[PDB]
Amino acid sequence: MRECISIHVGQAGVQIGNACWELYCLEHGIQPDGQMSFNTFFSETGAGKHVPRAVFVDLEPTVIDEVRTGTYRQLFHPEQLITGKEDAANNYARGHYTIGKEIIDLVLDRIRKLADQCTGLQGFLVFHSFGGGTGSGFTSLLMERLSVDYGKKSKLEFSIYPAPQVSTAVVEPYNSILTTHTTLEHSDCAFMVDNEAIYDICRRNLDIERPTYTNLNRLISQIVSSITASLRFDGALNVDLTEFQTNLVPYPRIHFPLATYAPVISAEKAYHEQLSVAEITNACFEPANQMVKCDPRHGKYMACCLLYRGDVVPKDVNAAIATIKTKRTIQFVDWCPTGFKVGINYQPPTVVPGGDLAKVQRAVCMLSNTTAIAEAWARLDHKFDLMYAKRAFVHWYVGEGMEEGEFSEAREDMAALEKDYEEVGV
Amino acid sequence: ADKQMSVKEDLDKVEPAVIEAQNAVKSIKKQHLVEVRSMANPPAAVKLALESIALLLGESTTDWKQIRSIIMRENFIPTIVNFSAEEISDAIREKMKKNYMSNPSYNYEIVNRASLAAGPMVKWAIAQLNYADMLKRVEPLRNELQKLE
Amino acid sequence: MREIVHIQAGQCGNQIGAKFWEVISDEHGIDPTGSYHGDSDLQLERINVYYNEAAGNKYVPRAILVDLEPGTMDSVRSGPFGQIFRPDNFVFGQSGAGNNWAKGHYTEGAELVDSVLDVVRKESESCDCLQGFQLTHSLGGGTGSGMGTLLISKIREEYPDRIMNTFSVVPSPKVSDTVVEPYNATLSVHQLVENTDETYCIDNEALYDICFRTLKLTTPTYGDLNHLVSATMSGVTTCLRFPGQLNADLRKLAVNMVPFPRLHFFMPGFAPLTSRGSQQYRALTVPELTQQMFDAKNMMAACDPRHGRYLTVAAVFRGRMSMKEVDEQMLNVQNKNSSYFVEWIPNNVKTAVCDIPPRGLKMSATFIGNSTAIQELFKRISEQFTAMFRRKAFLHWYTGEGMDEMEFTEAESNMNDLVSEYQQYQ
Ligand SMILES: CC(=O)O[C@H]1C(=O)[C@@]2(C)[C@H]([C@H](OC(=O)c3ccccc3)[C@]3(O)C[C@H](OC(=O)[C@H](O)[C@@H](NC(=O)c4ccccc4)c4ccccc4)C(C)=C1C3(C)C)[C@]1(OC(C)=O)CO[C@@H]1C[C@@H]2O
Ligand SMILES: Nc1nc2c(ncn2[C@@H]2O[C@H](COP(=O)(O)OP(=O)(O)OP(=O)(O)O)[C@@H](O)[C@H]2O)c(=O)[nH]1
Ligand SMILES: Nc1nc2c(ncn2[C@@H]2O[C@H](COP(=O)(O)OP(=O)(O)O)[C@@H](O)[C@H]2O)c(=O)[nH]1
Ligand SMILES: [Mg+2]
Repeated sequence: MRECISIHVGQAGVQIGNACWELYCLEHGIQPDGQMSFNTFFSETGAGKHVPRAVFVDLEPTVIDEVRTGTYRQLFHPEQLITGKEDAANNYARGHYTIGKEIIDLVLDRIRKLADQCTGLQGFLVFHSFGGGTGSGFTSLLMERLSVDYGKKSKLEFSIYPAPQVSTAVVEPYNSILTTHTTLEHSDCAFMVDNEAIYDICRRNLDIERPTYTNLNRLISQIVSSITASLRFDGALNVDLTEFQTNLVPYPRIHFPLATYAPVISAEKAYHEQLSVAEITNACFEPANQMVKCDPRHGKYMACCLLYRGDVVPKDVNAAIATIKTKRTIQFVDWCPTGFKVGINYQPPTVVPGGDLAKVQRAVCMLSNTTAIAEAWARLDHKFDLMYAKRAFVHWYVGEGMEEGEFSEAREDMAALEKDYEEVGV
Repeated sequence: ADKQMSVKEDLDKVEPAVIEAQNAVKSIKKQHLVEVRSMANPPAAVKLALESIALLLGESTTDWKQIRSIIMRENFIPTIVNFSAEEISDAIREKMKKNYMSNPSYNYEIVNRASLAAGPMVKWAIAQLNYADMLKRVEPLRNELQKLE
Repeated sequence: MREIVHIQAGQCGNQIGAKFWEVISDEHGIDPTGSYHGDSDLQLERINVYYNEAAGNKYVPRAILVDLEPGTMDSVRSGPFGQIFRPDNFVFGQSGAGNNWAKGHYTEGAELVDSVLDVVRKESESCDCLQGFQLTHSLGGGTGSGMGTLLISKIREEYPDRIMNTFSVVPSPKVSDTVVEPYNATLSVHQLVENTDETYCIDNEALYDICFRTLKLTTPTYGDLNHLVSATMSGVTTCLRFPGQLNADLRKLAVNMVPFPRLHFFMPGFAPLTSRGSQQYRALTVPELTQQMFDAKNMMAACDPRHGRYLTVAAVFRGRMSMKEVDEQMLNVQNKNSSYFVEWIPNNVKTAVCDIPPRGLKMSATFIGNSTAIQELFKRISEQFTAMFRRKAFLHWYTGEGMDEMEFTEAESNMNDLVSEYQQYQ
């Protein structure tokens, strides 16, 4: 079978992971115990127990220690959960050059073992953060190694991007840029979600006034379930990981699709609602519902994909799409007329006990590229330029096996990227 | 009297070199020194750049854990101020010439790329190992000031 | 992993340390006998950082106690929590430094250092993986300044890759306690600037302000002042010792807090700072805590923050809260005090959310600010010192111990260097 590999890197990655493996289990029908074709995300053990086909890495042992004591604990064989000595401490030069070039080799080992299991290894998913220390250098390093090993294999990147406003960490801007330098030339596709937009979605659509990391994460994870379920499940028009890459990368360089997972509807909002197929399409295209702090109207959707689930019938979808094409507001690129692929899967999303969402019969994760993400790039370039004018926090990185020139080249790359998007828009 | 000024030309032809080499002393930031003092696992380029000045003072140790001690000490700053290669031995300078004429780090491009923390000091180290050359410019003609003068 | 080696030097260091240990002990469920009687498994999850276990559930702080006199450290022993130390950890001589830097550094303390360093070396080797060294040592005394500084230097030579943090209690110009406080501070600072990664500067003045105004204790016991600083340090290190939604390593804090090699000095605060029975009026919320922290009355440093701008900020919260709330709350804050946040660095503030409250407050917070304003503290001491040096005053005590005028001049240069750099980044 088509079968996959998970790699959670950094605190964010693992925290996202904790949410993810809950979901999959609830869907495939696996208990936390591992007891009960899920081949893609669960590899069956000798008898009864199923083992997640995952890798869990962090330099900060704090995080994965929480994993080892949670109810989701016995689900994973502790072959997976790797530990490092000391945290990357929001240094890219510790994630890459120092603590990375130590524990990386152990991780490469676990990866290889897991790869051996897979008959048909489809590809990889890399939950990291552009803007944690771990996931900024280490992720890049890991990616590099995997590219050298496999090359042809599918690689995917659920990247917690810096929110232009919201604040976690002072050096956050430097990390992103170093990551981008290295990431973009490995990962064939990169779905990037910033937390602020997710928070917006939490407050407005679900009426939740206390958005915890947990809730914000469940939403992110439901984005990934839809992307998979085409692999994981039966149905007309089934999409593959390779299909996205092929669909949603108009030029081989630019591959940064945004993601929106509608409906995002609470226990109340279930009633006062009827949840039609075409309702949910409109919702997806909503400027507010984007899982980035980007307005899609400030450019042109280059090429879009929609992954309907549950009780979705094709024509209905096809009519909604007609409507969408009709609206001249929602700008498309001149040069490719039909900018959709539709995948319809008989499996509906199944929602986590004690969570945000209620049973939505129909749902859709729209993974849409736009030239409009060029706005979030520019912002970040600016933040970095401002701090690199003073050369602040320079000392930390340099003394950890880095180049000052690497900072300059990274910006150059960003300029090139921005230029490319401009070209495409024209 | 014609040769009396040719032996006095040597201090004049090294005058642009000496002045610029001692201008690399003045072009020293206090913050840039301690960046090296706060650096624990440096680029291999900046590591060699301090090995350049390590044996200039006369420390044969090459480990970074052990060489950061000379950098760490407070003796390190005033010694860079008053420093002259005129009094620096030829033999040790020869070691400074042999090792550092092979360096990628001696190329003013590698250091600058690595860091601007090591930038002006390699710019000093090129000037200061070329102050050794100024010593090797003046001294093979100083003998002319001892016998021919 | 990531264990910390505590140090207490001088009456002041020894006393804050005394109260500090008591405080951490309560937080981790350890009673006076070195036995664990706590109901929270999370306490013993990461007891490591701050304690060694021995036979029969024996517990023992990795703390070294230093005093050039026996008296203050013998009081320690008599104390209730004093008998938790392994008595081999009290290293003392019987000649008092008598508020002489030269006695501490050069003479009396040079005799007692080697023995102390041996105890240091015991501790480092007994670590699974040494993270850092916390030194609580006054700046203005004899045993804190000279002896403390000497201890820091040698320790840095021994373990240069590790964290050195010092909760250094500084002179208050308005309530001077000692004659040559200027001399002690100036000589100490010149060394400290170059020998530590981060130093939390706490003056008695500010503590009094807190006690008098807010806690409404118009009879401050040194106990009370100490209780304050103790909580500060606990908060700093909560992340290492307890699981969190976002976890800030000591290195993480340093990296996030420090624009340049030099300017590592900080002002800690704490909230909620309230009197008994002045809390029923309040209600514990993220906004409440932030407002308290960013108020001048809740600063444990000399400088008024508004006489300058915070270069960076790191608010390490505790207890169970919405990341979103904190994020959104501290965004408002950045905006309001536009004048008192430095431009260089966008995302000035750095939030870290430990998941553990401090055993009796439903929520709590700990501030760490790096303000240009703290230049004023250095100015005050520089001025005080300079005038007395003009008359070559008290000189004979120091010249007697081998120290020289040029040294003092160089110490003045250090002070001048520190204040100019802050001015530049105003
Ligand atoms: C019901 C209730 O709210 O009780 C509080 C309380 O009333 C107040 C006044 C407490 C009280 O604090 C003080 O009296 C105090 C005096 C001087 C300096 C600092 C504190 C409290 O005494 C202090 C005490 O603190 C703790 O229990 C924490 O664990 C604290 N450690 C200790 O107090 C402690 C005492 C003896 C031995 C070992 C530990 C702590 C705080 C931060 C980090 C680590 C530990 C607490 C919650 C309270 C009382 C009892 C009234 C406050 O402080 C703390 C630390 O909670 C003062 O500011 C808060 C606001 C609280 O409302
Ligand atoms: N969605 C989500 N994002 C998180 C979470 N924790 C941190 N982040 C994001 O991750 C970045 C902060 O750094 P972390 O990811 O915590 O750092 P790390 O990768 O663990 O690196 P180190 O802490 O140095 O080990 C910011 O983008 C945070 O918003 C979480 O639980 N959920
Ligand atoms: N916060 C606090 N400060 C103290 C305490 N005891 C003394 N100090 C301060 O320490 C300073 C003098 O230094 P000290 O360390 O006593 O000198 P030593 O005894 O020779 O080390 C004075 O300014 C006191 O205010 C205490 O218990 N708490
Ligand atoms: Mg982490």
